[PDB]
Amino acid sequence: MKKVVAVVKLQLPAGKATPAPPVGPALGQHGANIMEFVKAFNAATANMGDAIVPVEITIYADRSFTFVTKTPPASYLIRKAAGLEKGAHKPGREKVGRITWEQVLEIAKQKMPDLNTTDLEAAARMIAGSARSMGVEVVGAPEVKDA
Repeated sequence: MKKVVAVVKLQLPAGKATPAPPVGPALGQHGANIMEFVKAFNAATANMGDAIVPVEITIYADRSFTFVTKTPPASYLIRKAAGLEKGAHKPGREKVGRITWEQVLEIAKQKMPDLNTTDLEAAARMIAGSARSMGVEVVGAPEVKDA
């Protein structure tokens, strides 16, 4: 049958896989493999860049289970433009804070995996009002054009 009778919900920081996870004693009754369940996290979550990535190990009826790591927020990429978080290889010399409409697009592009948008400007329209919540000044977005 294999049915999603239930699923585990937990949250942990990237790169913190330990032998004593929050589901350790709650997974031994399924896989019975701790190390084999941790090594799959230290190389999954850690592979991001300082951020929380909660996993949802789906527990089927009594056959097998699933697992997936949720990627970080778009903000993690916004810091690239200005230069707040760890970053390198920039167009400027050595300054951080405030960017242009070119930077926002530099990220929106790769951020078009599921986004139902083809135009970079059509997918950045939302990215321009995102970082604004953190504390950045959007510039380079004049009176757009729509038909």
